[PDB]
Amino acid sequence: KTRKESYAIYVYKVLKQVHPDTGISSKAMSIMNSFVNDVFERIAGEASRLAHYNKRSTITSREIQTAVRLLLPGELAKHAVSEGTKAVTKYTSAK
Amino acid sequence: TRKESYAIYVYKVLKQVHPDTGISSKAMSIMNSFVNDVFERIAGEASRLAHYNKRSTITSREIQTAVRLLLPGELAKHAVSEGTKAVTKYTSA
Amino acid sequence: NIQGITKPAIRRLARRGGVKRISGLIYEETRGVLKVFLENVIRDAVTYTEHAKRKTVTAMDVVYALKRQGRTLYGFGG
Amino acid sequence: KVLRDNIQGITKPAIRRLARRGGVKRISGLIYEETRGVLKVFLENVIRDAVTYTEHAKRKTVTAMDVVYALKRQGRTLYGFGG
Amino acid sequence: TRSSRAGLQFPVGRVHRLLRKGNYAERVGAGAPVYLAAVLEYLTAEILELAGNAARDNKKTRIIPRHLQLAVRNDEELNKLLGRVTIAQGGVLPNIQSVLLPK
Amino acid sequence: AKTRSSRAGLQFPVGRVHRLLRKGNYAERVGAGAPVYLAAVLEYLTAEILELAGNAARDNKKTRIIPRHLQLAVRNDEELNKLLGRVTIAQGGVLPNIQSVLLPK
Amino acid sequence: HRYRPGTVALREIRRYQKSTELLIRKLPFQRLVREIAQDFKTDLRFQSSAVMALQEASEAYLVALFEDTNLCAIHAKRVTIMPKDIQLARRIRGERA
Amino acid sequence: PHRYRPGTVALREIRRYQKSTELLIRKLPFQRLVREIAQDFKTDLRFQSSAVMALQEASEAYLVALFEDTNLCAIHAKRVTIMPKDIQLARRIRGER
DNA sequence: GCACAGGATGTATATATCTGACACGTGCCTGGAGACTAGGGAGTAATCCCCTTGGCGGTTAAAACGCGGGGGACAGCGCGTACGTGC
DNA sequence: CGTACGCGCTGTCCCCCGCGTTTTAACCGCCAAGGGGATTACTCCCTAGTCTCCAGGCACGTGTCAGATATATACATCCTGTGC
Ligand SMILES: [Cl-]
Ligand SMILES: [Cl-]
Repeated sequence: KTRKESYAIYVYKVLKQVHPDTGISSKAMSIMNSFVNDVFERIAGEASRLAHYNKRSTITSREIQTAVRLLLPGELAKHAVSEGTKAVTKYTSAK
Repeated sequence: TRKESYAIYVYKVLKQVHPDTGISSKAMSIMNSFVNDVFERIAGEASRLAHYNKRSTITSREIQTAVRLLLPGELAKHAVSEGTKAVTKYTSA
Repeated sequence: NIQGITKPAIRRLARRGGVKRISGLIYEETRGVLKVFLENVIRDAVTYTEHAKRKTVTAMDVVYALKRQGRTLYGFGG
Repeated sequence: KVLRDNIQGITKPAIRRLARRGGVKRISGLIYEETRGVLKVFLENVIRDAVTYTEHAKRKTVTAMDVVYALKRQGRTLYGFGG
Repeated sequence: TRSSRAGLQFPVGRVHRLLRKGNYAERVGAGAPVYLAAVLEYLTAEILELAGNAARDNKKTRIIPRHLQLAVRNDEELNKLLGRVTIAQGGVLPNIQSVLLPK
Repeated sequence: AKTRSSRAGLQFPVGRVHRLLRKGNYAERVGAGAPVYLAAVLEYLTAEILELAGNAARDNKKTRIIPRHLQLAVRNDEELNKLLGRVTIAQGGVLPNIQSVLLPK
Repeated sequence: HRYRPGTVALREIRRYQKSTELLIRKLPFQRLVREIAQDFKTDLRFQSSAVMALQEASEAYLVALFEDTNLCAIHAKRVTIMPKDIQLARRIRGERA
Repeated sequence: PHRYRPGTVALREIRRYQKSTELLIRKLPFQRLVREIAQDFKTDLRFQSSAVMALQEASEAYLVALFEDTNLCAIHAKRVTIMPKDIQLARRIRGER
């Protein structure tokens, strides 16, 4: 019985991080999963062209970054770059 | 340095089609754009089709159905025929 | 078949649409409109099925079609 | 040297000329400012993006290509300048 | 993991796989699955935020598609982002044009 | 013949279309008929367009295709016009069309 | 008694914008879908989710459309939507020619 | 003396500008404008003269497309004169913001 | 009350001329051709079971249909003025 | 500077909305059957990768004619004038 993946459990964990005493329906869960994949493509895609445009073979956090700045509206971009630059530095801390 | 272009192939085809007729620098440029645009549009949508079907390779079956999504009717139909023709031609030779 | 899209159904959609008053000729117009819509979406959909070598049009073919057409839909396996 | 009020370069006879190629013949006086309004939101969009490409390419010069890529991005693809 | 090592809830592994396999480029940096998983995590938070709010406002403990729609269409910045997305079972915001109202 | 173009009896460089599809991250691997097919479809269209442009050039008594000629070509053809329904041609201009109600009686 | 022409209209608008349930009953719609697809390919099957997907996409679209239609009506100092509005809406959307 | 009636030169001018392709906004003003807006996003930027020319090509196209659809809105309203509100309806419907 | 010459208004058009861009020929190099291997994708065939279709009959809401009159569409008119034209 | 259009008013006629009752088929629940899609193991064709080999395609340079420019002239019409 095939082992189909999703983002479901992580959506949940983040839900708890923001609204601890709140739950979700399957129907809305699909929407959250759709949302994630759509956003993932759009950012990944932009990043991809960015590389090409600049005759370079690698999609780095930087490519991802500027992708985000083209894909997102002023404020939402702003925070996104934060969380982005943060988790990266915090990652490069640990090893 | 080398700036590649479809400038020769476009000339060739123009001469085949309107032999007493030349193209301006800008016109060429435009043409040159059009080829590249339709290239990506096709190539991209083929790429999605490979992906959607858990498939590692873009074969002319992809490039074909890509074409059937991208182009409008008469354009699509002719282009398809035109295409699968040169493949057939290509296999044999 | 098409006329299966009932006047009252079309009326409800226009209500959710914010519309107060509806001309008679609208209903039929709506139908051509809806038809064109499905056609294009189902044409693209089927093309995906034809290419997937299946006799069963999936949700994902639909979903891929709507994307193609810039009418992305969430909740059927984005 | 400092740059100020340049949108008023978009003179009224030009905003006119465009409207004519646009098939309009009768132009209300409150149109000319709305057009500048619009042209601005328009240029602010293409250049925000053009620039983001220029910044990514780590450059101080904005190229025909950064522009063209931006337009493509905004679904206003343009032929004639590379790409 | 690496979700840990970056304080993320979102699968930093999963993401690195998907970038490599989804044909975006020849090679794929170490920071990017992290940068992106984060941005993905960030944005799913903002939605879950305002939807939950909306479910409180609409007096329910569980979020249904509507609560997402309300959260989205009412947010000026999110609505743009999902400017071309129809959300299943979203409905519409209530909006009735003036001149349609009684006198 | 050596040129894969000739094997396919095509004007377009099938070697180029082949390199591009690989240096382009569309998939791991590329078939060998896909370049051919694509290189041909590219040709059909440049031909299909150049045809109508030349005619446009002709009516305007001209030896040389300038973008107005491409523009006239494109927006006069229902179908080409839709393929390029979101596209701008530098120096195109627009189609002469004046609305009824603006014409004197 | 009798409610003044247009007052249940306003009341209905309120009711439908508050709800998210689908407004075309499934089976006529479903039959319309199969008909249209048959014209593209014979002996075909649909996933029930594939039909819902279409249904959602279509309604959502039509509602959006009435919204924009309705604005054109209003632009013409009118209060009744008419086919000439839809044509203008779609024209400007760049759907229709 | 002599005096063309109102609307007579408009129709003429339309036909003039619909035959040609040459840019309608003046070249220099245009550039000053673009350099401004860009400065206010990042200082110390230069431009390929062709890159300005691109943005202008793209600009006029848009506005002419715009006026086209504005014009339709004027006509929708049994009017012949275009008005900010017309433009405004076109942009709402185009789904611009 | 209207229409057609009177006139000068702009566009059309004919001309030659002066220019610079295209179109070509030459030669130099890089990207494709050629030939070979080794490896894994995909195609094919062989089994499975899940999902789709189908057909049937009960209440039950929804579709239908008509009736009657109200208010909105639309057409006519007139006023006031803004926007086109010209210098 | 004034003309002809935006719009505000009116006035009529009918096309929609409301509402009560009469007519259809949407829906739900229940079971039944086989199509097709999903999963698995196998072999072989096809494509990536690699090397050596050379003309297709590029830049570079140069010669000329299509087209832009300048100015003269023929063709079209629109509105103002004058008279019956
Ligand atoms: Cl990285
Ligand atoms: Cl192939």
